Amino acid sequence: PRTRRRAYLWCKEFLPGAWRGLREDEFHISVIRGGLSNMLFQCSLPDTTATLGDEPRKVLLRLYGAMVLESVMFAILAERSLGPKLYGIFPQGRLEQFIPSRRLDTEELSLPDISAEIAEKMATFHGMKMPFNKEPKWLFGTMEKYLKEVLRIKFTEESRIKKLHKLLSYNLPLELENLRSLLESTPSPVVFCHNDCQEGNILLLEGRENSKQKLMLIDFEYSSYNYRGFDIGNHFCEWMYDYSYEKYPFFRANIRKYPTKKQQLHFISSYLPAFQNDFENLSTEEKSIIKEEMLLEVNRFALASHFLWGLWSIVQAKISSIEFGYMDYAQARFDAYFHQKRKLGV
Amino acid sequence: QPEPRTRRRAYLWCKEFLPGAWRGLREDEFHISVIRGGLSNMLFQCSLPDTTATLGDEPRKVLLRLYGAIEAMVLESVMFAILAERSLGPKLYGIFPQGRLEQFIPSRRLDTEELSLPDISAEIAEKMATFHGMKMPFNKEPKWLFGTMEKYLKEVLRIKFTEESRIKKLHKLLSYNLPLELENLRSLLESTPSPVVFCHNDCQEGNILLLEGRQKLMLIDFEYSSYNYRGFDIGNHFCEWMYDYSYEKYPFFRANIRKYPTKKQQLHFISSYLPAFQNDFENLSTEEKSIIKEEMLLEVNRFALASHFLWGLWSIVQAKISSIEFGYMDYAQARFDAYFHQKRKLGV
Ligand SMILES: C[N+](C)(C)CCOP(=O)(O)O
Ligand SMILES: C[N+](C)(C)CCOP(=O)(O)O
Repeated sequence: PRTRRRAYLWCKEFLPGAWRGLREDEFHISVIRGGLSNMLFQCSLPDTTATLGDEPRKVLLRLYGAMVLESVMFAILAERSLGPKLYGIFPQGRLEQFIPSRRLDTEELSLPDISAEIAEKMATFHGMKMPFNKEPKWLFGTMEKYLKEVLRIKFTEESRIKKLHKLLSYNLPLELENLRSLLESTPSPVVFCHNDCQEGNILLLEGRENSKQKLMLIDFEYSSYNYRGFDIGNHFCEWMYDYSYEKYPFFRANIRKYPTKKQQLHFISSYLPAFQNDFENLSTEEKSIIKEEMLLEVNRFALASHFLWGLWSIVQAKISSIEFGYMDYAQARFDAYFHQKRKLGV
Repeated sequence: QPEPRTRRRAYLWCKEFLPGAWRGLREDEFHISVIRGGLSNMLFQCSLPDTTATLGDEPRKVLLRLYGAIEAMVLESVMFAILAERSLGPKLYGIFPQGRLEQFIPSRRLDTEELSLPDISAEIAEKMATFHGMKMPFNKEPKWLFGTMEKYLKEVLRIKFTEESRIKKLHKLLSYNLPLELENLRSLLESTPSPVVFCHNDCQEGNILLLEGRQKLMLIDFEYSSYNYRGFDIGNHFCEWMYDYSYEKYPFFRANIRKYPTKKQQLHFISSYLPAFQNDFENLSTEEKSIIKEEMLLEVNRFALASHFLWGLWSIVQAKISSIEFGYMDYAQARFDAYFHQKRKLGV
């Protein structure tokens, strides 16, 4: 809803039935709040217009923030029934199936059955073969890419000049190399990750609101081959952040909402059997050795989540159209980065 | 056989995208050779050494396809990916901006002469029919045909040649008044009914594999695919009976105008296409089946004119921007020769 009637034309030419030759004035489009990278819109036929065929009365329009890998990835997942159906695809975005559901709330990530299912969902997604680069260059390649931008950017507002200067006073480039030493010496398999498994990217499916099999993972924009440790660590960090806050800065950070060791162990107890066929056949002692090594792994890679999304947020404070306290969020990520580095002593 | 000194790019792509033995392969133990047939893209076969054994799942040989010169880069990739997921094409192993790594399928391309074999011809038709009935996440408006012709023409009227013999050849082609002849062509096709379906757009013998140890065939290379008039896909395929791209001396193609399918052979093709595209078909009355076939005969032979015009222009564009060894200017004259020839046969 912004005088961009490209959404109407996209729907008219890409969708079958009633959508073909649907008059401009009879087109219903509204924004869907939530995402911090991409725009999302609902497109619908008027309730009175109801045609016979396979075609949907309601679709989604997603526009990319600021290419091929996300396109091809969405198609493949659509083809495997692992995501929504794909209706249209263009360089600027896509038209996808609207799925009756809602996004999870932050507080729901901690619920045992939810947590268990996300774990299993993530385990099976990690076991997929994808036509992408198998080298784990995403993690530090991305952080170097943002860091270069961060070190270039300047502001005009005195409040923001001060916020950026505090952030840079951590000597971010050295800090990045300390992280690189820590992480490159932490064993964690490269698997297809995714890199953003957040409440807002997990759908509670209506009807299936009973039984495992309640959820769907969506939004594979940041996906790539990566260290598994990152994918789980990033998820754990997401217990601390709630993006539904209504007032500025449009998020809340709660460090004491990070999962306990017992909560992490319950998650990885569902991850492992689903990721490794012969896990449940190991002895209790060998299982616990694996579990303890994994807790060290993911909590170290958790630091890369703070560092990466902290850097991302600073960059977004320049280039993003979305209203969100990006600077305040970057600082929140780095607060958590140093706090957690402290407790680990590494 | 042996690729150009930058076999190195091929090596680096294989090493990075392919799992198992490929990860630990040295540049000195990398096997690769060029495959010569295509006129858009370049193609290579890459292999592990025979002495090298796999660490399980991974392919021992793959195909590297590199895009040629001629938004559509997205559609091309998504299309290959979707077909691989459906088992309507080779598996996708790697995708990157300049091309892809794909399953090497044990097989060979068809020869020009094989297109007329009744069994080969029937299957091509059944195959094309089932592709035509697919739903794809692309634009459903038939803008491809004339959008593409207006595109190649805009460039054709802009290009200028350094060499003198190719200055004469272009001048001759331009003296047909192509901007005006395109509007002639547009008018004729506008009043020709033809179902909009997902079209392959380049169904030649070189994009059809005869599968080893053999339902004998597989349609491949969906680069030009889009929503388009059904008549063009079939019309284009009929034109392909006349053209042989395996000639080994200049201009590296042979045109035989006498090899266009007869009405008998055209009828045999569409008699296989139809029952595979229309659920009702074989139940229909004899009278009604003839009407549909006879209307289809007119439909496809009018759209065959778009095949000659479209590829004639394409071939001129390729004469300034393509790096493949081919007589692009000679090819363009042959297609426009065939266009007026066909325009006469139709009395249009
Ligand atoms: C929220 N985040 C900073 C972890 C990821 C980017 O936002 P989104 O694209 O997942 O909304
Ligand atoms: C052969 N053609 C001229 C009809 C189309 C372009 O060549 P190719 O891309 O199918 O090899």
